[PDB]
Amino acid sequence: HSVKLRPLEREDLRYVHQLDNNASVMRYWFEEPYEAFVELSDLYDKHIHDQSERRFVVECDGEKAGLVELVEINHVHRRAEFQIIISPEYQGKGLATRAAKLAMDYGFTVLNLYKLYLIVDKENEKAIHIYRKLGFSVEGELMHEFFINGQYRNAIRMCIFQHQYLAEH
Amino acid sequence: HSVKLRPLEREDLRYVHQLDNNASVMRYWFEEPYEAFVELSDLYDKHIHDQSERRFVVECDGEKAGLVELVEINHVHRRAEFQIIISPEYQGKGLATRAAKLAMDYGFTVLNLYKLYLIVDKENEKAIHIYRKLGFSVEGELMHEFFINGQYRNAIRMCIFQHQYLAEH
Amino acid sequence: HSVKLRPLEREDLRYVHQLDNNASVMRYWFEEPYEAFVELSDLYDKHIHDQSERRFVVECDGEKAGLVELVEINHVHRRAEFQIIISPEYQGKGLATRAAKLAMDYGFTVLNLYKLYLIVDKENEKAIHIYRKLGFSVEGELMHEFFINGQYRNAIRMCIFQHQYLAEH
Amino acid sequence: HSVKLRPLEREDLRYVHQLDNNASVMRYWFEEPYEAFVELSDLYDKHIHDQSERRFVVECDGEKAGLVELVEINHVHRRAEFQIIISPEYQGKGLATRAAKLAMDYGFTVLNLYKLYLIVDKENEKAIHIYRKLGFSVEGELMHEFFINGQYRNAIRMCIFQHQYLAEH
Amino acid sequence: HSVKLRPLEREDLRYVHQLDNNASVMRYWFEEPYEAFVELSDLYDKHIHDQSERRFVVECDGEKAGLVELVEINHVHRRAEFQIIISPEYQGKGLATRAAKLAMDYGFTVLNLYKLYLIVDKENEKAIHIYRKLGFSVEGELMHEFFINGQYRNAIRMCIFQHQYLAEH
Amino acid sequence: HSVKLRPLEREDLRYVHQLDNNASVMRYWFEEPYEAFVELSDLYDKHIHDQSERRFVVECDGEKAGLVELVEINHVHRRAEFQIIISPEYQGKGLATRAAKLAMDYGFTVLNLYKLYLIVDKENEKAIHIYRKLGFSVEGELMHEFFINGQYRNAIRMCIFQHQYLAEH
Amino acid sequence: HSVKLRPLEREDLRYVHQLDNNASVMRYWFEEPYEAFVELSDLYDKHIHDQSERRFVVECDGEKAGLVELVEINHVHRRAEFQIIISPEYQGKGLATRAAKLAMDYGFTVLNLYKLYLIVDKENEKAIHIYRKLGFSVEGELMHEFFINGQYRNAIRMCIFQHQYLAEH
Amino acid sequence: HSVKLRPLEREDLRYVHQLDNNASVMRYWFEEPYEAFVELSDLYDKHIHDQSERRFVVECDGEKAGLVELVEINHVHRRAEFQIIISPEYQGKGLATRAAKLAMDYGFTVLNLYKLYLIVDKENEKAIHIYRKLGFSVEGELMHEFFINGQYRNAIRMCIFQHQYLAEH
Amino acid sequence: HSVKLRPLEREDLRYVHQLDNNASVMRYWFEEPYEAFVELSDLYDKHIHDQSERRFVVECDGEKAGLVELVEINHVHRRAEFQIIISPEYQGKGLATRAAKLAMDYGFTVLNLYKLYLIVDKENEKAIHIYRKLGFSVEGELMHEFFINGQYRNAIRMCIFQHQYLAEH
Amino acid sequence: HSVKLRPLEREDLRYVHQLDNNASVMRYWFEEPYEAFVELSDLYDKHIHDQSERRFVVECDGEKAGLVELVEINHVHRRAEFQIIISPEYQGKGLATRAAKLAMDYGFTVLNLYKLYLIVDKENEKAIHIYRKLGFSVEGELMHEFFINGQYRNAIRMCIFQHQYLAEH
Amino acid sequence: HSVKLRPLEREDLRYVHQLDNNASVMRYWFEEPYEAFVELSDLYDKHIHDQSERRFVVECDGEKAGLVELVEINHVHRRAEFQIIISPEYQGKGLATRAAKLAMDYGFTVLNLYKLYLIVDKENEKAIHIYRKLGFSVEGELMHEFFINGQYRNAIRMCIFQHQYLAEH
Amino acid sequence: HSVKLRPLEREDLRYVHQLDNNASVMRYWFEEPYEAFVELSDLYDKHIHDQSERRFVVECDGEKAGLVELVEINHVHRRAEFQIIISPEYQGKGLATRAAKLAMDYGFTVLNLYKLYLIVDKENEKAIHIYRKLGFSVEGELMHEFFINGQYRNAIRMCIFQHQYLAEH
Ligand SMILES: [Cl-]
Ligand SMILES: [Cl-]
Ligand SMILES: [Cl-]
Ligand SMILES: [Cl-]
Ligand SMILES: [Cl-]
Ligand SMILES: [Cl-]
Ligand SMILES: [Cl-]
Ligand SMILES: [Cl-]
Ligand SMILES: [Cl-]
Ligand SMILES: [Cl-]
Ligand SMILES: [Cl-]
Ligand SMILES: [Cl-]
Ligand SMILES: [Cl-]
Ligand SMILES: [Cl-]
Ligand SMILES: [Cl-]
Ligand SMILES: [Cl-]
Ligand SMILES: [Cl-]
Ligand SMILES: [Cl-]
Ligand SMILES: [Cl-]
Ligand SMILES: [Cl-]
Repeated sequence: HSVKLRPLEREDLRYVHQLDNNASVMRYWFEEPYEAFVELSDLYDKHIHDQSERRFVVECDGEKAGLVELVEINHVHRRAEFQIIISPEYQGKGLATRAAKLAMDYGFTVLNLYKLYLIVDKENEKAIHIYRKLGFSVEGELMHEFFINGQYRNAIRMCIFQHQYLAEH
Repeated sequence: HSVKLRPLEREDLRYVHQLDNNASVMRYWFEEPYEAFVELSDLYDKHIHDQSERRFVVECDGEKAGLVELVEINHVHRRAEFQIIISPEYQGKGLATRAAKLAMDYGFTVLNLYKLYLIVDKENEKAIHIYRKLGFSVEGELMHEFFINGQYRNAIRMCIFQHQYLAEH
Repeated sequence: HSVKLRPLEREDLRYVHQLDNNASVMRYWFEEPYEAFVELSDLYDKHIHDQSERRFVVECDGEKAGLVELVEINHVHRRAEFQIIISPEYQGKGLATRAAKLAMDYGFTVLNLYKLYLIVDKENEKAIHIYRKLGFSVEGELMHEFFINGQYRNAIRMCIFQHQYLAEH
Repeated sequence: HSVKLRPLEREDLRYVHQLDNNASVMRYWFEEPYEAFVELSDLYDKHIHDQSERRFVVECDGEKAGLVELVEINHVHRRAEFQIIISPEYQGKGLATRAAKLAMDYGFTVLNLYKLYLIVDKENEKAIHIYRKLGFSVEGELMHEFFINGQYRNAIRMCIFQHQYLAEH
Repeated sequence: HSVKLRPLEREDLRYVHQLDNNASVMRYWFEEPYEAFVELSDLYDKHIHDQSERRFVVECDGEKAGLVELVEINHVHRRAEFQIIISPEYQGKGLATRAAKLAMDYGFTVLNLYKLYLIVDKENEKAIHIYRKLGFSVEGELMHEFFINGQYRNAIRMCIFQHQYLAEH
Repeated sequence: HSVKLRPLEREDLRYVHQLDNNASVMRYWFEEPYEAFVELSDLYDKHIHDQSERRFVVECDGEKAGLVELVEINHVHRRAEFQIIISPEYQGKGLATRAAKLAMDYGFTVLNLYKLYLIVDKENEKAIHIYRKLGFSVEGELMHEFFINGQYRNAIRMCIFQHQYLAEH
Repeated sequence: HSVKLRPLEREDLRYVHQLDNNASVMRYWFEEPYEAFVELSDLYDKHIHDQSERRFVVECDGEKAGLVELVEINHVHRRAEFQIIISPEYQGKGLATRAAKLAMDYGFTVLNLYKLYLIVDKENEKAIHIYRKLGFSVEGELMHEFFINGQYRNAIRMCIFQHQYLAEH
Repeated sequence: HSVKLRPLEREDLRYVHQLDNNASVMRYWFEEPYEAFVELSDLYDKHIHDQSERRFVVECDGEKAGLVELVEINHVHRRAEFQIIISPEYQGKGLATRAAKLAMDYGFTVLNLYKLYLIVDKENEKAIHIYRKLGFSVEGELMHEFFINGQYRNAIRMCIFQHQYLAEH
Repeated sequence: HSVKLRPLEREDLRYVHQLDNNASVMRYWFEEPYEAFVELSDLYDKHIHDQSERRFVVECDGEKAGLVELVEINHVHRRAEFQIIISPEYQGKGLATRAAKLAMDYGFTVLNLYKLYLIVDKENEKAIHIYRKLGFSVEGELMHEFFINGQYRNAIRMCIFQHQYLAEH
Repeated sequence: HSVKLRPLEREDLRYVHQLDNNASVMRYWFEEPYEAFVELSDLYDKHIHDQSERRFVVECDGEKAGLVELVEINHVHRRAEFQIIISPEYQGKGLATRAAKLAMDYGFTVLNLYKLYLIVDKENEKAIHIYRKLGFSVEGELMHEFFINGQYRNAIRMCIFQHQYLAEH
Repeated sequence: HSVKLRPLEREDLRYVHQLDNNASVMRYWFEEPYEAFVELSDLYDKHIHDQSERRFVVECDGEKAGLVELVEINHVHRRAEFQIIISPEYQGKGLATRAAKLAMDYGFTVLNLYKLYLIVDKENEKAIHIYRKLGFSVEGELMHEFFINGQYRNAIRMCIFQHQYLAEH
Repeated sequence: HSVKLRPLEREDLRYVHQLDNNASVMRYWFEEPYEAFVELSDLYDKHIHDQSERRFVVECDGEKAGLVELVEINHVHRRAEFQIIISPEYQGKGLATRAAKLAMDYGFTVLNLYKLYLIVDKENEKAIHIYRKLGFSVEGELMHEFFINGQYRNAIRMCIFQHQYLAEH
């Protein structure tokens, strides 16, 4: 089974729009979930050539299976935020791990970043396990940082550095 | 039977345009009923990214059945106006109740609002009954607030708070 | 047989363009008759959202049969000019009366106007009869107000008030 | 004492803005009285090259004393509406008569119009007297055509033709 | 002592910007108080020719003393929201009453509205007294409708109709 | 056999472009013959709403057969220039006479012009005969006014007045 | 005494605007006399780089004394219309003759035109005398071609050719 | 001694531009320090009406003394980032504490936020002391999050909630 | 066999783009050969209405066979540069001579030019022979005026005047 | 087997987008690899008419096989950077040599450049061999000039002059 | 006495506009002499960044004394047209020679051109003498190439090459 | 004596424009030296927010003394080109060394670059000495890379890395 990344194209936006939790990976584009398709396409258009982001479609055996991205890319501090979403049926099969490692390879071996970081719900044990196996380490807790489904939730920030990634491939 | 909300898309505007009493839920867009289709589409375009509104199509067993929305969203005072219209054939079957509860869940569990309010004709006993069962309470009367079919009519304002909604699910 | 009004849509402009005396009901848009189709469509586009006018297609048994409109809508003085044109084959069958009554109902019961007025050729006995049966009363004569087919012609202004219309339904 | 007309210039708009009843002669520009200065200047800008209007400042012994204008100029029917406003202190001294005759001379001897018409309050005996001495004849009554200071008022339409004006100088 | 209204001009915006509680009368323009001067001027520019609002400066003995306005003007339902702010030093001297009566006279005798309404804090006994003496009647309570200085507050809606105003001058 | 005029539509420009001597009737649009199709369409677009011209297609038994037009329409002096071109195969059959009379009827009975004039080559005896039978009279000679096919040519101006046309139908 | 031409500059438009009969030499710019200053400046701006016209100020002993121009410049037919206006006080002193000869020299020796023509009132004997002395010959009469001060007037067209001008200097 | 906040005005940008460490509080506007004045003014212009930020000048005895702001305002999660910079001479005198408390009061009592957070260098003991006295608590460490003066530095995130702030005034 | 010219249309640009030596006749549009199709179409669009050029397709028995044009048209000096390119298969058959004579006829009999000139490689004996038979005479040599295929080349300028062309047909 | 160059057309961008190492030859357009298709098309559009670049598709037996280009074209110093990419399957067959020689011929025999230069990885022995056989000579080493696949790499600059190329064909 | 060149600045255009024969050195900008100042400034603005021209003011002892320029700069063929105009009072004193040598030095030593050429009237013996002393050689005669002051005139083209200029300094 | 850098402001462009060899440090903006002031200001405007460049004025004892800059900033490869120009009178006094060290400190300690490089004429021994004392090492020779004052010249590329700079301060 093959897994590859490709750039998120304007023609892929219907796919993105139909993903269940797509707002969670476009938090810096919009705050109100359930945006219209033309709202999403207009934001995409507004961000062409934006050096602070690179977004990718994850392909598995040639089918769209999710999205991975590096956002908030800061060239002075040489860091970015990593985010991923995988279609539910492709979950639990090792795809998130393989897609995440491709995006890490892009950030550290192609873009030459020093630090990658991510935010995950503190109760998402499965996700935290996957990120730890990839070399991410818990950095801190953001207390009541998100209001989700009627209550404030705690998030964990995790990070990894280029020297660690390169030393372990 | 399934009921779900989805964002009001630009391609759904022919549906909206053919609904009988569509002007009643677009009172802040236009005042003269019987707007043209291109008038409606131009207003939609002008309101992309407007943080004061979120409008949804109500789907029932995968067919368009009405519209529900939160308008006049005020982030400081944490409130919004709820409005709904259901195609006549889908009336009396419990759809308005189910659609309204989804929109309430969006306002209180997703957008984190404190207060939702609505306006209803004082003579619409069926509507008032449905809103009371959902937890709305009568707030006040707006006397001769609308000129409808040749005479001034009285409206009632109804409201519900987040603490009540969350305490009762 | 059904008669209904619907908004004049941009896609209805070919119909309007082919009506024989269409210039007579678009006197405030253009003065030189025999405008091109793109001249008419550009004017329509320029008047989207114009609160001074509402134009409708008249449908009879689901076929386009004419146009009725309220123009020069003045919100302070609460008045408008009524104008109608019916395709020739639909004339003499009671359609103008039924379409006019729908437009009157729109002006007085929906838009809340105080006064509707119209202008008619003094020699158009058939039209004057129809307007009088609808409750319009002769207001005055405009002497040599139009140059039509080679000679100046006299017009009559007719009017009706909301109180009269509402008192007689 | 000299009386002359000159074109209404953009630099004369502060004068126009401070005239007490300026809205009454700009009824086709705006309906809500008490427009802002930049509202008035933007409308002026929007009407440069508008062939339907010509507006003039009335000068008396070289001082701005009022406004006279020909609006709703229709080239097919060869007619226009005459309107005048004179600063209160310049009233009762024969200025309105002299300014009106200059504007009539412009309409009939320069623009080659066939008919000039005006609207006056039915209770304004002084104005009606002045217009009759200039050759205007009462054409008809517009019943409850204006809401002014809390009640509907009746207006009279008056008219004069080119042949009469030219035959009497 | 004279009191008069005049239109709010673009050159009056520095005055408006320095008024302490100016956000309370521009709630439909912006939500975050402490807007910049160029934010306020850009909003003013965007609302030139907006038929839904008329804003005035209140002058007392020829000095700027506050603002009064009619907003949310709805021509179909013939209603508007009245709002006023008076500079603190001009308070308690009868200016608010005199300015309010001028704005009421504008709404009912000039714009021909049917209903004027306002919102006032339930604890503002002085304001409620002034509005009652002008003929406003309490319409209803809006419960926890505003978050002000750290707590939700209750507001009262008050209204008056044209027939009452005209019958009492 | 029927002959009618209709407005020159944007979709008729391929027809106009393929007419042999089309430049001769568009002398005020362009001087260099053999303009490109997009040059012609751009000029058409630039002249929408131009009150100085009205151009028509001549139809004969429902087929495009030529062009007739009134250009340089001057509303003060109440005059226009008449120009016609007929496809060669439709020449000599009375079509030019019938089309010209329709355009004359438009200028004198619809637009209310006082004077129509035209320019014709002095050697075009056939054309001059047709214009004289329609009531045009020779006005003057324009000496060496056009350079055509390698030599200067003389033109004749011809004119007719509204009183003559109306007196003879 | 010196006489020279210079280009009509944007800063000379106040001068042009105050000339009594300036509309007579700007007939192809506007038809309604008494245009506003900003109407005139906007037309000037719209005609920058227009190859069909060249307009000049006439200077006499270094003071602005009138305007001379070549309009309707046609490069194919190598002709233009000459027009002149001289401030009244500079009339009768030989200035028109000297200014006209400079403009003729520009048309025939600089622009390389073949023919210059002008239009003059048939009753303007003084003007016709001046043009004949410059070599212009009467070409024809335009009957009732202008409506001026209440009656139709006859104009004469006059012309001169390059060969004549060059042969006589 | 008085301390007050006022909105950051476009005319205050020269002041902002000359502050030594101004880039540290405009990290979301630009990354390369030492931006030009017109770069800063263009960014300000681009952010008028941006609901995600409110920036203020700190005044002390009527003189500009620093900047305080709330950025990254998220209305769903009801949080913002607090940032402050004080001119060096105004440091150590209690101004930062007083200015910070005004900005906290704006965020919690005016904007109705739930959470405020800030980032501070881990070695800035003076700053951390001031924030702790205001009620901020250390939330977590961001490891090597900034490259400053040639080496990576560690930052601390600190936070406070509305309930705590309101309970302690 | 027929040969005719027609205007170069926007829809003919694919043909122009595929001609081998098309850059040689568009030297004033671009200098770097091998322009893209959209580069060529954008230049065409930029030159609509350019009075300095007229470009034609050469048709032979109704098939596109080359291009002929008059560029650098100067109306004062009454001259233009002639350029031609013929598809290779249509070479040696007399087409260039026939196409050139049509373009000469356009320049001298239609546009009324005084002088036509062209530039040809000094070593192109076949071309020089064709131009001499058409009446062109060698005017001068431009030494090392073009760098073509790795070396500087000499060009000859050739010219013909209108009097010669007209005297010989 | 034929090899030819043709201009890179807008319709060839899907081909360019799917080439594996396309970023390496568009380094002056964008830095972040994996640009979207609309990012690439927008950059292409922005560079139409850019005299600093000429890009070509390499065709082999009529199929797209790679890209060759001259970028950073400096007309004063008469130099450009040469870059090539060949689809992997077309590698090792002599295509790069043949395509490179066509591009060299374009730079030296068509554009008249003095110097061509290129950059190649120091470890790419195959490429360096091909460039040396074409006449390129090593100019210098750029130490750690590119970060590629996780480590800094050394590049070699190579150059050739027009005199050498022309002397050897 | 010093002579220097400096770039022609937008603020130098009043100087250029008042030079007697300025049109002769701006022949590719406009054809009709006596352009207005705003015509000249608009053309200047349109040519900012135009790589085909470089225009300079000639300074003598710090005073503007003329203009020198290189136009029609062709980077492929490495040539340009040299043109100069010197204020009349600065003529005959060696300034043209010194200014021309500076412009030659710019073309050959700075821009790296291969060939400079100029056009001069055949009867201007003084100019031809100056150009020959600078190394220009007569290239050819352009017969009746300019119409100047009423007759066609002959021009001479002169040229010089970089190798000659560099070999003689 | 103080030396400091500050951003190059739009108001500093007159200074830049008058520096003798300013083109040498703006080689990527324009190629033809002697650009006009408005050419330079337009380029500055076009590059606001350009992340590839940072340009500074060098101040010495509070007076403008030169320019230093980092251009071609590449965030992936973490490199930039350093360029400096010092007013001639400030040369030989140690200013270039002090200004260069400030710019190096900006590139390595603020922007976090890995490599800085520069180009210098091979014959500029003074410059090479200064750069070597700052830690730059010769990287390679660019042979005949610039045409300066009539001959091709050789340049040297020099470079320094962040680790070296940080290890030596
Ligand atoms: Cl961990
Ligand atoms: Cl919670
Ligand atoms: Cl209740
Ligand atoms: Cl009622
Ligand atoms: Cl009646
Ligand atoms: Cl009549
Ligand atoms: Cl009467
Ligand atoms: Cl009450
Ligand atoms: Cl006759
Ligand atoms: Cl002839
Ligand atoms: Cl005569
Ligand atoms: Cl008459
Ligand atoms: Cl703590
Ligand atoms: Cl020969
Ligand atoms: Cl050679
Ligand atoms: Cl080598
Ligand atoms: Cl490495
Ligand atoms: Cl010689
Ligand atoms: Cl070294
Ligand atoms: Cl050399």
